[PDB]
Amino acid sequence: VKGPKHTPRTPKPRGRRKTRIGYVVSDKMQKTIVVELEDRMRHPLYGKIIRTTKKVKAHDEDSVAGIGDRVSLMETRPLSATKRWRLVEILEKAK
Amino acid sequence: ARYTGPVTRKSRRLRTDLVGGDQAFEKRPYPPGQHGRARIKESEYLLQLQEKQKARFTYGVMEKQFRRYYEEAVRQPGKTGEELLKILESRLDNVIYRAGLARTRRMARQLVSHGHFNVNGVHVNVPSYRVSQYDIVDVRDKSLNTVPFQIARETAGERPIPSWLQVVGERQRVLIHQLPERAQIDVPLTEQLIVEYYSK
Amino acid sequence: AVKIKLTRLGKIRNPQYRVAVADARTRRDGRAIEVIGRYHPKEEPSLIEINSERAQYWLSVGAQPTEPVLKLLKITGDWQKFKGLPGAQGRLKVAAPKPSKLEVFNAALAAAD
Amino acid sequence: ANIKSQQKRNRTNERARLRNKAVKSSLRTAVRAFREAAHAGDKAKAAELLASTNRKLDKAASKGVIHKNQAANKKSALAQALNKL
RNA sequence: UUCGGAGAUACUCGAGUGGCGAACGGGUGAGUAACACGUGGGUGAUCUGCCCUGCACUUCGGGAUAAGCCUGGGAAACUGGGUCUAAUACCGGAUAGGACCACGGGAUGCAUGUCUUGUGGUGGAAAGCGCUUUAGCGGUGUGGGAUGAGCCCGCGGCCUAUCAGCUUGUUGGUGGGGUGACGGCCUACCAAGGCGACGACGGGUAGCCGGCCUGAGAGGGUGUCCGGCCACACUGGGACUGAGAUACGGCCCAGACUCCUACGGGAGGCAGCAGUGGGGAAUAUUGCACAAUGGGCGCAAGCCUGAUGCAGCGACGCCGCGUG
RNA sequence: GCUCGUAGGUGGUUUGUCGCGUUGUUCGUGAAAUCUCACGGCUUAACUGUGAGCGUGCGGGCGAUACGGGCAGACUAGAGU
Ligand SMILES: [Mg+2]
Ligand SMILES: [Mg+2]
Ligand SMILES: [Mg+2]
Ligand SMILES: [Mg+2]
Ligand SMILES: [Mg+2]
Ligand SMILES: [Mg+2]
Ligand SMILES: [Mg+2]
Ligand SMILES: [Mg+2]
Ligand SMILES: [Mg+2]
Ligand SMILES: [Mg+2]
Ligand SMILES: [Mg+2]
Ligand SMILES: [Mg+2]
Ligand SMILES: [Mg+2]
Ligand SMILES: [Mg+2]
Ligand SMILES: [Mg+2]
Ligand SMILES: [Mg+2]
Ligand SMILES: [Mg+2]
Ligand SMILES: [Mg+2]
Ligand SMILES: [Mg+2]
Ligand SMILES: [Mg+2]
Ligand SMILES: [Mg+2]
Ligand SMILES: [Mg+2]
Ligand SMILES: [Mg+2]
Ligand SMILES: [Mg+2]
Ligand SMILES: [Mg+2]
Ligand SMILES: [Mg+2]
Ligand SMILES: [Mg+2]
Ligand SMILES: [Mg+2]
Ligand SMILES: [Mg+2]
Ligand SMILES: [Mg+2]
Ligand SMILES: [Mg+2]
Ligand SMILES: [Mg+2]
Ligand SMILES: [Mg+2]
Ligand SMILES: [Mg+2]
Ligand SMILES: [Mg+2]
Ligand SMILES: [Mg+2]
Ligand SMILES: [Mg+2]
Ligand SMILES: [Mg+2]
Repeated sequence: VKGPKHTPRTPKPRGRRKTRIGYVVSDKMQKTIVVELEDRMRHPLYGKIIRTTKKVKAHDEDSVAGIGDRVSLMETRPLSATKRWRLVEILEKAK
Repeated sequence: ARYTGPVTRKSRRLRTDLVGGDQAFEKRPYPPGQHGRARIKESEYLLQLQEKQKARFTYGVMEKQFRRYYEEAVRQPGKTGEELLKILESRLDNVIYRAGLARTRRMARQLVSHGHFNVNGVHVNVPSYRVSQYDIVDVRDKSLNTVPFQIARETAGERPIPSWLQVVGERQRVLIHQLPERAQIDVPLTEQLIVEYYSK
Repeated sequence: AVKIKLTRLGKIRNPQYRVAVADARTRRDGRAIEVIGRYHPKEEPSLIEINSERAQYWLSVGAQPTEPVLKLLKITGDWQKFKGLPGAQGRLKVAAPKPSKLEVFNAALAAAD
Repeated sequence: ANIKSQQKRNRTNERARLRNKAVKSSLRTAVRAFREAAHAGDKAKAAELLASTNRKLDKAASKGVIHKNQAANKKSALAQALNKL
């Protein structure tokens, strides 16, 4: 009958998600955007740096993104069957 | 297994007297058999093969056992012919030969095999026991006052003792100073044609 | 339940052991959470080592030792310094040592001359 | 069955099935009465049906029949169904 | 004391109720080209029996029933009814914030928000048993650990284009439903998308890995012992119970096959250990023990353990030694 | 057979900047066994215990800016008019 009745938690540091940057390929999906990311990596046998491209989906809370549009992302929980990313902000939109 | 056959026959084929002192050899130093007096084709493979045989029938080592000695000798730093002849010189039956307790190699092998020795107070009967630095090589108290062990008491002089081991007085015991390097190794054979044999 | 148990990993007639923190829903030689010592019951006393500061962590969080490991913690004083028993000093005992390799070798050179 | 204790446990699985089913069947009718009372737009009955239905979801969760998060998700959906009314 | 009938009062204990375990351990590699595995992250989107600790509490009542006893059906396997008796079985209240709703501050950021506290309105637990006289074990709600687990994502490891158009719950949204949890997971409605020559959709083959063999290396081949994860348990499908289920030695349906029958109906599942048959070039004992280590239950002694520890058989491999 | 051209690969001189590639360091992780090395124990060996490497990688943090790339300009030799 001495103790505090609430043991405070051990402070666990908040781990971070993955942030990426890419162009926009589609916009006609009703609060959903399509982003073409890209990343370069060595060939395992030959050593040449191979450039490849992905296409991820992301969530627009308000539908302001068109074709072009360098966008910054951050990955989230599953929001649909395929959406795993959210739009953070638009830097240097479609010229 | 052992060889358990004629001993002059494999000194004549290898053209080198492998045991110490032989009058059957040097009456016929040419290889045995019926086509012995030929002037034979000396292949490069023959010079590497017959050089490896000179060490197997000096030390009394089978081929699978001699190959495992090569496996670590090529894998230790330094050289390969240095470390192969080192670990062959460290076997217990060779240590008994260098100390003068036996006339030949084959009688050095039985006196280890029949359990007439100790090392660190421990009864051993394995002829390929490898001694290390600072190993005493003692001898069984039962094996004192025995014919082959007291017939080698008075014959302590006709063969030299190498520098890396040492024999003492009537309490017979052999002390290993260090592992033998190269210069105190008896040389009937070169040490590079064995190394070149296992590269084929 | 998290158990502190022994793990047989020797030869056929030489049962070497490791003092390992494991789960009860786990076979003997599976993945342990952590190895916190060893135990060789073939030397003349035995060869007992417990980590004894990670043992004090796992006991203080709820890992129940098995009955040979509980005897080992009483010998090393770890169970006594956890429960508050007065025998918290280590009552383990090593074998009486042998003179080394060089000391016997020089005492044969001293005796031969 | 072959093992003696699996004959025993086959008998206690059915008694637990009949016990869990009668509790879960009454929770459907408690929600169903509230869905009809909230469709009448009353807010008089639907205030006190909500207090008795949310009490039944708690008691099922204390009897191990539904999970405590299942009681939480169903009480929150009936309480917000009244705030729209 | 009967001269083979007794005395629940009584340690002890078959059957029975109740608890916990039976989801571990052991096996196999058919399916699987996949978040299955390897490695690295996320979980502000989650669960976690037993174990450890902090804090609260352990309060009133009630109705049955298995067993027993008496009877009915059935060839069996099994099953009906009447009475009868308990409990830590079950059921109903009182009070108990980490359920829920609304409004608050306070900290926090990584958008949904999360964490901590305030007011008001709704709420939900428990079980006792033992005692030589420090015998001792349990119960329930909540804080925090530890552990085990679920789910999502980056990247990596086959052949085939003599497979080039695939996709309609499909791709996204909203409102409900659902789950431990996010989510087309389900549903209605609305939008008309999504994927693909960086190989979609097909076809062929395959458990993946630590590793093993080879090679100077880089590579190529492989996944056997041992260790990790996964998948299955006669074939196919389904749920129940539970903290947790591909439920090998559980359930229910269908199918094939074997067996029992009084023809009405029933029973079974060695890819556990040992063993038999068959196939094959070819792969072993119907062994011993719980002494050790690990596990289940028990206050404990103990009981259980074909896990495991060992032994038998085969030059099957490696290593060592003899035959002088 | 020869050309044109889509995707793709590759790209002159120079200023500034970013720090993705690249490179330095540190932390976390890369289980155990196996493998290499060194000591110990089985009479030796195989086998087995311990210590250190290895685990080529991946994530987090902090330095460097020559080269490659991105971004913002300059230039005229390539190319075109
Ligand atoms: Mg042999
Ligand atoms: Mg039972
Ligand atoms: Mg009904
Ligand atoms: Mg809901
Ligand atoms: Mg009984
Ligand atoms: Mg109990
Ligand atoms: Mg199982
Ligand atoms: Mg009664
Ligand atoms: Mg009550
Ligand atoms: Mg109340
Ligand atoms: Mg629809
Ligand atoms: Mg939505
Ligand atoms: Mg919803
Ligand atoms: Mg929806
Ligand atoms: Mg297959
Ligand atoms: Mg080559
Ligand atoms: Mg295997
Ligand atoms: Mg197998
Ligand atoms: Mg079968
Ligand atoms: Mg359930
Ligand atoms: Mg079962
Ligand atoms: Mg079976
Ligand atoms: Mg079998
Ligand atoms: Mg046959
Ligand atoms: Mg046992
Ligand atoms: Mg035991
Ligand atoms: Mg065996
Ligand atoms: Mg043999
Ligand atoms: Mg032509
Ligand atoms: Mg171009
Ligand atoms: Mg350039
Ligand atoms: Mg370019
Ligand atoms: Mg390792
Ligand atoms: Mg060694
Ligand atoms: Mg040794
Ligand atoms: Mg080892
Ligand atoms: Mg780094
Ligand atoms: Mg010009």
